[PDB]
Amino acid sequence: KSAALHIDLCKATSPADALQYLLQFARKPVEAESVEGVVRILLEHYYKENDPSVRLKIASLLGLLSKTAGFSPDCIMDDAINILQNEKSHQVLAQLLDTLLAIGTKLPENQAIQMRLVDVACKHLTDTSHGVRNKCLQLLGNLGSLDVQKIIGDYFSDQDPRVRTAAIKAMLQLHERGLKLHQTIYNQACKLLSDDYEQVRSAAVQLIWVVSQLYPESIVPIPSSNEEIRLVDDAFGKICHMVSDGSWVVRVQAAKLLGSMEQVSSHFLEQTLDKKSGACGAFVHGLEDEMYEVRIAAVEALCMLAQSSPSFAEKCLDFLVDMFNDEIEEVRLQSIHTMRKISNNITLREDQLDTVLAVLEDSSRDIREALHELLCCTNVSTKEGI
Amino acid sequence: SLWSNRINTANSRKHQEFAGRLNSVNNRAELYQHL
Amino acid sequence: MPEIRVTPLGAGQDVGRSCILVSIAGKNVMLDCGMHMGFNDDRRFPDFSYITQNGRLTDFLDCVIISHFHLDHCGALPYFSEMVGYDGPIYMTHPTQAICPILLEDYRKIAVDKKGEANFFTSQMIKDCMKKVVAVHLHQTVQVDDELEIKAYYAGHVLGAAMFQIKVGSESVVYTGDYNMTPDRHLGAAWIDKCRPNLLITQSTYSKRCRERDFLKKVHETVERGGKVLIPVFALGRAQELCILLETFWERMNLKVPIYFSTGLTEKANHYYKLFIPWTNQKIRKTFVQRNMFEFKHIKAFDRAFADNPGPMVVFATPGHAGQSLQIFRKWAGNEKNMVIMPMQVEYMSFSAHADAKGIMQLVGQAEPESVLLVHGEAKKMEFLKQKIEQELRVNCYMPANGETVTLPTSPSIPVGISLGLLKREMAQGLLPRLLHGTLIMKDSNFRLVSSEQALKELAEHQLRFTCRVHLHDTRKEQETALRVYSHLKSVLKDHCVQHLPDGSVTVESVLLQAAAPSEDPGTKVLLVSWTYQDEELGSFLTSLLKKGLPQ
Amino acid sequence: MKLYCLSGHPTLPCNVLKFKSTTIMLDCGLDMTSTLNFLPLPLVQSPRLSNLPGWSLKDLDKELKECSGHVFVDSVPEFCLPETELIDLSTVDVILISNYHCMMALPYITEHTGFTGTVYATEPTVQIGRLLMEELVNFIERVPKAQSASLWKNKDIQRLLPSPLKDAVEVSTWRRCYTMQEVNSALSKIQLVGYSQKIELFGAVQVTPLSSGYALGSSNWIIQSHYEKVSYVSGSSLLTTHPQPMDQASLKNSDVLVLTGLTQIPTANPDGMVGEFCSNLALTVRNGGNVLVPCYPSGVIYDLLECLYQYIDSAGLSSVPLYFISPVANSSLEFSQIFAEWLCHNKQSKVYLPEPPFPHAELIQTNKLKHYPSIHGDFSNDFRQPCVVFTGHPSLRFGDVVHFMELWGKSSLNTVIFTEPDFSYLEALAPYQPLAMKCIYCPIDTRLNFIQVSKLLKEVQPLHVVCPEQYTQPPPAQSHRMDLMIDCQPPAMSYRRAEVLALPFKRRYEKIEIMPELADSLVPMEIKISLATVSAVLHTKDNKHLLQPPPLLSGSIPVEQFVQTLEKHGFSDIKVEDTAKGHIVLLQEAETLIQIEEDSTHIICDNDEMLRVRLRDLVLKFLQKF
Ligand SMILES: [Zn+2]
Ligand SMILES: [Zn+2]
Repeated sequence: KSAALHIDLCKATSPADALQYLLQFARKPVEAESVEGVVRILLEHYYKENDPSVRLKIASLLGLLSKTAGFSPDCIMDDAINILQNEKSHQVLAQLLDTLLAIGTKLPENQAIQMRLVDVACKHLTDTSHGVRNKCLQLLGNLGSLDVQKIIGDYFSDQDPRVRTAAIKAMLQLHERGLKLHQTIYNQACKLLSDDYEQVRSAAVQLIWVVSQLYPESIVPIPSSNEEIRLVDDAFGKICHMVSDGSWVVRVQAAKLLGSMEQVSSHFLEQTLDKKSGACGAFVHGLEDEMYEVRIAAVEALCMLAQSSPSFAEKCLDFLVDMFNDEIEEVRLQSIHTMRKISNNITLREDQLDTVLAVLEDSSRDIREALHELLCCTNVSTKEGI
Repeated sequence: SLWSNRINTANSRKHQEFAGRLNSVNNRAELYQHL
Repeated sequence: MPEIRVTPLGAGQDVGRSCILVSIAGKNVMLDCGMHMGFNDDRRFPDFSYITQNGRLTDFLDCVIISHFHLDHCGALPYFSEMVGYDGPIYMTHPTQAICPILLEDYRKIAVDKKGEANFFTSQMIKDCMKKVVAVHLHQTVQVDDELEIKAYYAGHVLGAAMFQIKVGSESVVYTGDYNMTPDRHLGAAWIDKCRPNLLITQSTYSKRCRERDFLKKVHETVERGGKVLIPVFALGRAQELCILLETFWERMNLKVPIYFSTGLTEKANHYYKLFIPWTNQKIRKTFVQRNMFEFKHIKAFDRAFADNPGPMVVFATPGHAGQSLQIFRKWAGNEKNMVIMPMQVEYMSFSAHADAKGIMQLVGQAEPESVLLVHGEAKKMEFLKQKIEQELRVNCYMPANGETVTLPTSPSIPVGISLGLLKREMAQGLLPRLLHGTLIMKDSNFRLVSSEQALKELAEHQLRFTCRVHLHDTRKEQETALRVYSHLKSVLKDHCVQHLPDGSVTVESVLLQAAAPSEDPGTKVLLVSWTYQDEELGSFLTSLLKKGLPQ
Repeated sequence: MKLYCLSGHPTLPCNVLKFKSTTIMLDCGLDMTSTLNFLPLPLVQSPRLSNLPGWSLKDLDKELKECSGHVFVDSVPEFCLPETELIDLSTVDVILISNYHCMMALPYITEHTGFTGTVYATEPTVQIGRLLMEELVNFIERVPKAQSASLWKNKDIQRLLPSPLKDAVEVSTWRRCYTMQEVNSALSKIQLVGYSQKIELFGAVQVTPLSSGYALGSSNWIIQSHYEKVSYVSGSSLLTTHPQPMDQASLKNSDVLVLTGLTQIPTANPDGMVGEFCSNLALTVRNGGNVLVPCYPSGVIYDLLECLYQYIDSAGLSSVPLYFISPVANSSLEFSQIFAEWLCHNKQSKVYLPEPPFPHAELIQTNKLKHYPSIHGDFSNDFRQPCVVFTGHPSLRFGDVVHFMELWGKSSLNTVIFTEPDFSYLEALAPYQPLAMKCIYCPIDTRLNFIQVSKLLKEVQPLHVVCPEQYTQPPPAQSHRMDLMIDCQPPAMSYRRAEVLALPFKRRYEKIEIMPELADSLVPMEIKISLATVSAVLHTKDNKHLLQPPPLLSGSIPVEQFVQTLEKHGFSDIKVEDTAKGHIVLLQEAETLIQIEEDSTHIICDNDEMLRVRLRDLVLKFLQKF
């Protein structure tokens, strides 16, 4: 039923009654032919109306209507972008770009609409309001592929941190969609990793891990000195320095990406595990942190890193032994699990062995059976150990 | 001359010094001098 | 010549009697009121001869701050407050304000038992001074009168330890009193955001879980065999940390040996610690719902009247001070079944109550200050870390001695206003490295940098329209001349404006060309070119280019 | 500049305010009065509710159950949300929670909307809110009644329903209780804040909470851009209450004032009804009956216990026990103890001495109060009959209070005493209506009444006031008492649910810094105001604008002094004459003409470079640098 809308909405009042009725309509689903009818009449009322908030609601439910399951949205999309060009209100423009993003998600097959939406996104990318740029960047990330990379990377230096975060997440979205990235954006990532707004740093450390995975054997020189070094190892150094950052969520992210990376030379692993450039003693800082989430993430990163590099496993055994006296029982249980995973191929010495065994008196039966499971996989040096 | 008048207004609004600063020598002053 | 003027009366190159006077902008702020443990020949108190001689103090000092309840950071509070006669604001955290009175009264008991009684204070002065203090919450900005703000962060030295950020105008100085980024069992690590201050004051007086494991192994072995342990601990923070560590170890091991403590002082400290839980570890805060960690079942008396046998009993003590009955080693014991941990088993365990070099380096990197100031430690170690800061972090530092005025230059920023129309136009026109030409109506201490047109109402935008005349001998059509001049300029000037104008005129940048009426002489024809100071550099070249003239 | 009012409830307000380049959603209140239309959730199913008769509309009869001529839906209680579809919640950036009463519905917004921003709330607000959501969930899912009531929500079908259901608003938007997974997930996204803490929001906006005084943790928010201060007064209290008192000083010089959370039933003095509550329970227990007090686990129970524990010792009622049965009873009591620094001056003075702030620790130590996590834990064995029992939910639609009403409802010697005013008391007893057990409506609301808000408003003096429309029209029960009105020199514009307000507080200035390096590169000249001009370059980072080193034309030249100064420096043949389009001064030395009209001064000269240089230098010498 759409003729009812055709009567009542043009015979209503402007400020709130139209808005309240429009809100009422959003709670019922629509059928595709009626979807075409409603997008047509809503475009008509969008033409006639001048209020910003009512147009914002018009656009947001137009986006909710395009989300409907079965229909073709391109035909109405043509006129939709036709009016998007002359629209001036910034909130309404951001909402329109939300809808066109919804159409791009809806129909990712036709390339014609893809280039079209990329063109309109780049057209409105000079907008002052940060929300419109946010939606432009989301549109670039979701739709594109093989000119988008340099466009998004130019917005890495945008003043608003929300815009920078959206740009980085757009590149991450592009890589997730399966594009080979560039080695150039490493520098811009490094720049943003240096003093930003927490969310930006979290997304940036995600991005620098992504490019490190993409170009691990590449060569990038030291900025001050002249010594060459494989790219993945300086990426490891840059991520490792973020373990000391004052935002615990970024610390957790950095620990997870530390665990992910595996092509690191054992030199830097020994450097980052030894207590007594900026990648010295990062893991000990992670294990000596106050957030148990950071410690769990760090010990899991230790498990994965030792699993990838068998020779690394010898140096972390004693540190894991200390974690069996941890305060949080989940941390102790996780350290026991890591030890069982990595002590498979290596040997314990006497002091480490008895310190492992001395915690058996603990009341928590779960860590007791976990420790038993460790002992199924441990290796003993001398018969006195047994 | 906006730097000069603003800096003069800011410095002139200062109210009172104290014993150690005027009598300091080489940016340092001695304590417990009564001995 | 603006400045930040700083003078440490104490703890500049020593440990003890933290007292640093600060002048940031006109106002004078006093940083700590500690006392010097060691000498008692009137160097036990700060020398206020720097700032006053037979007079009142509040005339100069605008605030007094306390880092924490340590005697070397707050012990000289009542003497300076009432004995010398300070009657102004005092700011310290709530747990510091709660713990400081009884500790200072115990030190006053110590002094009167040593019988100072010659330059010392009494309990009633403490009761008077403590009514004069204004407590500060964590992360709370305290505007005092009109422009000075004080913000207190977390430090982790003790319960209620804080590092302060004193602000006036755009200039700030961060005083990291006493901290340690190696968090203990019962407290978190110091955190301060990227405040990027113009001055940072830091203390510099210098396998933790491995040490804790060794301690607990010794305790477990002794109570298993039957050794009667003893812990002569002076610090209340260290005592409470050892208490919670022993409590959690015994809870994990599920054994029922008793633990003792001082009936008088430790009871009050435990009560206050239980009260002030949100300052503690995140583990303690998270586990507080299930049960109370400071309501530990091992809350036994001082002893079983000093007759609990030398077996597996556990106790607490203090070194040569007001602690608990160490009736363990000599009264009981006398044999192998005893172990005394004083920082028949002799041992000494070192606990990181104060910070290390790496923690200081991390703090300075985290804050990112313009300058660093060092206090509270051994001068050799100050030199060591000053060399480390100058080498690694490439930031200037100062090392002061007592009575040394470290003074720093400043770069205050002038806050002024903009018209949002001009700002919006500048952003809109610039984002698709040019200049921003504006005009400021610097009124009586209230500035306003607006566009020129905005000044019209306040008359005073009475426009000054310029015009430079160009001598051209041609008499051709206006539209043809304008089109040819536009094409010639687009050829000469490299892509300034490529556009067909509606009125058949010329304008490059923001100049204005008019084919005005010529003079009274019939043999003279002149073209006129109007512009502004913004575009005069191109307008002069445009007029010099057209000085040759169109083809006559 | 634009205010979006998601929820129309006066005391549970969800408002999205788009300020400058940001947007902040103030409070997230869950309109919980919707549950009153539902049948309660008895812990043990009772024959009385089970054998209730269905309401035959015209034939669906199983869907509605009728009690005492009042129709209730037979399903799990459902809660009304803020109007979420009005504004895309992905666009909002920050959520500010004033008090734990507005803390609810946060899981709805945070998980079910794609919202990704942050939340700022005080530490006691977060902890008490966690307990409140925990106990509410534990009440809802304890005896899960199947969700079946959806056919009654249809429009025409709802029209035929009677008055208790006819007035239900946004019925389709009503949602079941969130799970504990949603509560735990949502509460992870909160940054704890402290009173009077300047929290930057991308630089463009600074938000500062201030002690509200209504409850521990409760805060009032102020939003600034160094030129546009926007206050937000949620529920507050000027009375002699134990939390930290109102800080009206920080509220001053406010451009607008979003005012919410005033007193329900403002006719009542709180202390008089505290006395009425104590006296009523006293005569009840002395008669022999039992007293049931449906209360929130943390809201008003602390001061109530204070007054009651004074009263029983004074009146020798120490014989009777005090039962506080709630799943979060112990946690609420301990949280109340440990939050001494968030209290008023007297309590923190008490904790300066070795003493807990609240007295119910002494009540437990004297073994008068006896809290329990549930009826069946140990209260099922330690309970003696003449007693006072603080439990459950004040909605009376879930919790242990429901079982207690079904238990003591039959007798007349017992009594229920209501304290919470946010639920209509006559609607709460409606599903248990044919009961002989005495009900007392003595609300203990401590919010700002209209005379206190009038005094507050006249002290702070905001340029505008934004309030719910319920505060601009007199309450329907009164409808003639104009003392329950808010008035000012502005008319204090209002808002209904799902309404947008355009504000006139769109002042057009922004602060900007200049360092001495660029300050020294400016040339002022005052003529009594300083007339100065600067052409510099603007670089903006993180919504903070800065000017770095890399003019304009303005001036009023009278003709006569122009001529005199030119003659003084030395020049020839300067005219004074009055022609059309303005007075014009002529300089025929090298064909230079200057026209002086009003608001403009046209200057004509030639391309002779040194003539132009000399003229510019001389004019800028006489005309002050501008
Ligand atoms: Zn200390
Ligand atoms: Zn110290």
